[PDB]
This record gives sequence, C-alpha cells and structure tokens, in this order.
Amino acid sequence: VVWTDFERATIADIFSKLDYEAVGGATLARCLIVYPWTQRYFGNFGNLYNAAAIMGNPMIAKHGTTILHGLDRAVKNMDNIKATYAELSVLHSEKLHVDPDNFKLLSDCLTIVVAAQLGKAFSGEVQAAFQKFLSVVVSALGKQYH
Amino acid sequence: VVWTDFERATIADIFSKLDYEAVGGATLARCLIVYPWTQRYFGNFGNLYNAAAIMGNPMIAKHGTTILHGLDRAVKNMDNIKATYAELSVLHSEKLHVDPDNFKLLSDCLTIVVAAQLGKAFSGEVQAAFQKFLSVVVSALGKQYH
Amino acid sequence: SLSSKDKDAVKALWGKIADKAEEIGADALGRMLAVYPQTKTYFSHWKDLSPGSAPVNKHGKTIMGGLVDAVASIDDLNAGLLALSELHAFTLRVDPANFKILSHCILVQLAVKFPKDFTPEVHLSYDKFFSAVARALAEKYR
Amino acid sequence: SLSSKDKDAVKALWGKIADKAEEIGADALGRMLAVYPQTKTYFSHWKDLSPGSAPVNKHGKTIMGGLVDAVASIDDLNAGLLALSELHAFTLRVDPANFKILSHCILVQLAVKFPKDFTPEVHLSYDKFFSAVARALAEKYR
Ligand code: HEM
Ligand code: HEM
Ligand code: HEM
Ligand code: HEM
Repeated sequence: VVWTDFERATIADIFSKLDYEAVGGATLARCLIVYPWTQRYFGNFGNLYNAAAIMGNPMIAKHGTTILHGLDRAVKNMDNIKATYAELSVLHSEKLHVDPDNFKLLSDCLTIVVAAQLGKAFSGEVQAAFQKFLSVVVSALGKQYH
Repeated sequence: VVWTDFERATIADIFSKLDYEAVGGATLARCLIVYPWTQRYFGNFGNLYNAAAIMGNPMIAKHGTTILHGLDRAVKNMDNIKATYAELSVLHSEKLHVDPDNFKLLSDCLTIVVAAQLGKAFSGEVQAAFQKFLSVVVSALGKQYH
Repeated sequence: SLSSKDKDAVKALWGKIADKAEEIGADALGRMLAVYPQTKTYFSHWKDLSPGSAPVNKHGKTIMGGLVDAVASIDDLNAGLLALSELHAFTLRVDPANFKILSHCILVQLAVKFPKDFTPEVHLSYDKFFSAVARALAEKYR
Repeated sequence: SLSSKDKDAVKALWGKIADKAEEIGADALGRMLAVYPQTKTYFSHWKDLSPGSAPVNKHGKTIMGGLVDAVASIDDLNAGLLALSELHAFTLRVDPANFKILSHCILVQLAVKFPKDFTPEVHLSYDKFFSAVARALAEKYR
C-alpha cells in the first residue's frame, strides 16, 4: 500500500483525537450489541445477556482498549502493517477462527463511533483515508495464503 | 501456504481431468445464472437477458475458457500464485472494481461443476485441497494491500 | 424481521431528520463515491460525481424519497419496494455488496450530524432497518 | 422469495434423495468439517469429528431431518424454523457465514450423486432455498 501525505496525516490526526479506552469500549460493545453472533468469540468475557449487560461489562471495556491499542500499533508502523500484524493474523485465524466478515463489522462500528465523536470534521476525504487504513488492517488480520 | 504432496497431486489431477472449454463455459454460465448481478461485469457480452441466452452465448464460452487457463497459471505455479496474479488482481480490482465476494461465488460454481463431473472421485479430502487452492487464487485476485 | 420497537425507533429518527433529509442523502452519496470508488461505475453517466454537484444533490433527494417509501411500507418491505427491487436487482444489476455500502455511508452521515441518536440499541434498529431495505431490494435478483 | 417453480424443484430433489438422506447428511457434514475447519469449534464437544464416525452420522441425520422439515414448511420458512433459529442464532451464536458453508457442502455432496439434476436453473432454485433456510435460521439473532 502507498500512503499519500493526506492519508498519513489524517490517520495520525484521527487517533491523536481519540480516547482509546472510551472509543475502544464503545466500539466493542457496539459490535456485540448490533451484531450479537460476535459474542460467541468472547465466551469467557463476562455477562453478555443484554445491551445494558454488555454496556457495564468491565471485561468488554478492557478488551475494547486492547483493540484500539492494537490499531495504534498499525498507526506506528504504517509501511509495515502486514508484518506488524503477522502474529495477530495467526491468532484471529488459526486459533480463534474469526470469520473475516466480522473484522469488517467491527471496523464499521468503529467508524460510526468515530463519526459520532468527530462530527463534521469526519468528512468524505477523511473517512476515505480511515477506510483505506481499516482495509489494510483488516487485510493484514485475515488469513495469509501468501 | 505450504502444499502437502497430496494437495499438489490432487490439484494437478483435477485439472488434468477438466476440458477447459467445457468446464470453463459451464462454470461462468452457471455463475451468471445462479448469481445474475455478476452479469453487469460482462455488459459487453451479448444476450444475457435469459438463462437460455447465457447458455448459448459464445462470448461466455470463450471467456469461460480464459478463466480456466488463468487458473492453469496457478496450477503450474503453485508456490508463486500471488506474483503470477499481480496483473489479474489489478484488472479485477483496480480497473473493473469487481466486488471480492464474486470471486467466491464463481469458485463455488466451479466447485459444483467439478463435483458433478468427477462424482465419487470428488471426496471430502479432494474438495479440501481444491478449496485451499481456490482460497489462495481468490486472495491473489483480490485487492493487494501489502 | 423488524420488531415494533425497531419500527418506532426508525420512524422517530425519520421525523428528526426531515429538514436535513435531502442534504443527508446528498452527502451520504458523496461519501459512498469518495470512500468506495467501486460504486462510481453505477453513476458515471451523470455529468459530475463531486460531493456537492447538482446531480449528486438531486439523486440524494431521490434516495431519501425511496427510504421514505420504505418507512411508509415498513410493515411489509418486500411488497412495498418491489418496483425499486425490479429497478435495482434486475434492470441495473446492482451488486448486493453495494447496498450495505450505501447503508453504512447513510449511518456515518447520520452519526456525524445526530451523534446522540446513535445509542447501541437505536443503531441496532437502524441497521436492521437498512438490512431489511437491502433484502427487499434484492427480491427481484433471481 | 421462492417461486412455485423453485419450491417444486426443491421438493422434487428432496423426493429423489429420500432413500439416502441420512447418508447425504453424513457425508456433507464430513465435507464441512474437513473443507472448512473453522466449523470444528461448534462440534468439538463430541470426541470424534472425523467423518464416517457415529457423531457425524447421527448429526448428519438431524440436519437432513431439519431440512425436510424446512421443505415441509417451505411456504413460510420464518415461522417453520422458529425453534431451530432460536437454537442456532440465539443460544449457539452460530456465525451466519457458517450456514452458507454447510449449504455449499450439501450441494456439493448432492452434485456428486445427482449430476443430471444440477442444471443451472435447478441449482439456482436449490441455492435460493438454502439462502432462505439460512435467513430463517438467522431470525432470532437480533
Ligand atoms: C480491527 C480489528 C481487530 C483488531 C485490531 C484486534 C486486535 C486484537 C488484539 C491486539 C488482541 C490481543 C491479542 C493478544 O492477547 O495477543 C486481540 C484479541 C482477541 N480478539 Fe481481536 N482484534 C480485532 C478484531 C476482532 C474481531 C472482529 C473479533 C471477533 C468478532 C476478535 C476477537 C478476539 C478475541 C476472541 C481475542 C482474544 C481475547 C482473549 O484473550 O480472551 N477480534 N485482538
Ligand atoms: C476464479 C476466479 C477468476 C479467475 C481465475 C479469472 C480470470 C480471468 C482472466 C484470465 C481474464 C483475462 C485477463 C486478460 O485479458 O489477460 C479475466 C478477465 C475478466 N474477468 Fe475474471 N476471473 C475470475 C473471476 C471473475 C469474476 C467473479 C468476475 C465477475 C464477477 C470476473 C470478471 C471479469 C471480467 C469482466 C474480465 C474482462 C472481460 C472483458 O474483456 O470484457 N472475473 N478473468
Ligand atoms: C438504500 C438503498 C437504496 C435506495 C432506497 C435507493 C433508492 C433509489 C430510488 C428511489 C431511485 C429512483 C431514481 C430513478 O428512477 O432513476 C434510485 C435509482 C438508482 N439507484 Fe438506488 N437506491 C439504493 C441503493 C443503490 C445502490 C447501492 C446503488 C449502486 C451503488 C444504486 C444505484 C442506483 C442508480 C444507478 C439509480 C439511477 C440513477 C440515475 O440514473 O440518476 N442504488 N435509487
Ligand atoms: C441448513 C442449515 C442447518 C440445519 C437445517 C440445522 C439443523 C439442526 C438440527 C435439526 C439440529 C438438532 C437440534 C437438537 O439437537 O435439538 C442442529 C443442531 C446443531 N447445529 Fe445445526 N443446522 C444447520 C446449520 C448449522 C451450522 C452451519 C452450524 C455451525 C457450524 C450448526 C451447529 C449446530 C450445533 C453445534 C448443534 C447441536 C449439536 C448437538 O446437540 O449435538 N448448525 N442443527
């Protein structure tokens, strides 16, 4: 992948503006509520009976923070994302067997959480750079056949 | 991707059993019939308004054959599928914007056409190797982010 | 299938957005064209695809008109959107992947302007709504 | 939505298999487990996932037992598979991509035995049936 300057700086700017714990937790909660079959991957993560239960789950808040810091890792290694994610790819595919469409679902929840926070600053060109970044990330997390 | 000797031998003998024109024509016709939106990608291919029109269209027959010969390039180069398909990936993604779900739909049609021809010889083990091959081809045809 | 709860929440949002509905559609479309340029092909026969152009503005109204019809026909989306299904799924042969793309861009735009409306629970109903619109629009594929 | 033609093609196929349904269920579940091992996780509570073993056999039955029921209730799959949807989508949180995988392996097993029945138009009907089965099974997710 080849980053333009706008893409590179948009990505750094977006993350510089995010509370990783706040955004992480909202994002993962959002995904387990809007797409409930994703709960099954997180079987030992406490109570997930209902919206309000997912919302007050300390473990889901903790893991949302982890996801966001995992993303920040790609932001710190923009030109080496595949390699940076090689171990994460193996976990999510070989051990956890996460169907790749779930990566897109979680990505979409993040975008909408980000959209609601940044408002008018989260423009089409900005969402463009953010989607390109998530696309690269999602591609690096999926099974590597090459 | 590490091919077992069985996987290599199986892919080779599947393809040695296929008439590229017959199987390729049938696969593509099957895809345009079972998943009719795929037609829009071949808009300059003639009468695709009916299943009987698609069945008897020689453009589809010609292009079906071309698909099988493109697959053959992966069969002859099983350890270098990504590089072999670099220009094909650019074509299907960058130029023609083919949604990647369609690669799997086509793969599934080819599978069902192969299963019907091969019969009992198309065992679960044989289908295992075939799908692994197709997974690798499909990944290679998709947009390359890395 | 949309519950009574989901239908109440959808209608509610639709009331909140009326003043901006035309504009929501225009910008959502500009998002789709910029962020997912695989969709540009469906609209290249217009004169201009830029986020604020006359054709994007006009078509954005039209999309929101169709979604308004969806809201009117929420109790039976398959029956209610059938002419739009014939148009999108048969005539234009729109790849079903594209419907979820547009839906997402619409939600993104709605979130940027209406952040407080997007609780998890509300978002779930909105998503179910857009999913059911896409299934309705897919009726006439095959 | 399935046409009268689709329902007819599907009932005829099911009529043709009747004899070997348990066996077809057996081999098709064995294909899924081998060809798509991401599915093994759902059945790891057995102590033999290897195809040809009784758990695969006994479970292959009930799957086909589930489809003939589905065939019986083809006019309203939503209502006819409510209890199974509760079990799959709710209780077990089966990822929906998986319904597509099993459907595929069933068609492939059938293709190898009933090649003459897999004309393009008949395959389309089968695929609309399995898709509608998957959607009905998906009902109780959310
Ligand atoms: C952009 C997408 C994602 C990113 C960046 C991400 C990142 C991470 C990271 C950094 C970890 C910690 C791994 C470790 O402990 O070594 C993790 C674990 C995990 N992830 Fe993801 N992840 C993503 C998507 C998903 C999705 C979509 C699912 C399922 C729906 C999922 C399921 C899991 C599970 C089950 C674990 C292990 C939890 C545990 O240790 O109990 N991940 N992920
Ligand atoms: C197994 C997956 C596939 C393989 C191996 C494959 C292979 C090929 C090859 C070898 C060509 C010719 C490229 C050249 O001119 O050098 C081609 C062209 C093309 N392919 Fe694919 N293809 C695949 C899937 C698909 C799918 C699913 C679609 C649409 C849904 C598609 C649409 C097209 C189109 C529109 C062309 C150009 C046809 C024209 O000249 O008008 N392909 N493909
Ligand atoms: C929320 C789902 C959608 C709704 C409610 C919707 C609604 C509408 C309506 C009401 C029209 C009438 C305009 C006419 O008759 O020309 C229309 C046209 C059209 N739609 Fe959609 N649409 C949706 C999704 C999509 C998607 C995803 C695409 C492709 C990426 C698409 C492509 C088109 C095209 C090309 C036209 C004709 C445009 C023109 O000629 O100016 N639509 N749509
Ligand atoms: C057309 C698709 C399917 C049909 C018709 C179907 C039907 C059935 C039936 C009739 C049962 C027995 C219920 C009972 O024991 O009370 C069952 C159980 C089960 N299914 Fe499915 N099923 C389908 C798809 C799937 C898929 C795709 C998966 C995941 C890979 C799955 C996982 C399970 C599991 C884990 C059980 C319980 C196993 C047990 O009690 O031994 N099912 N299904």
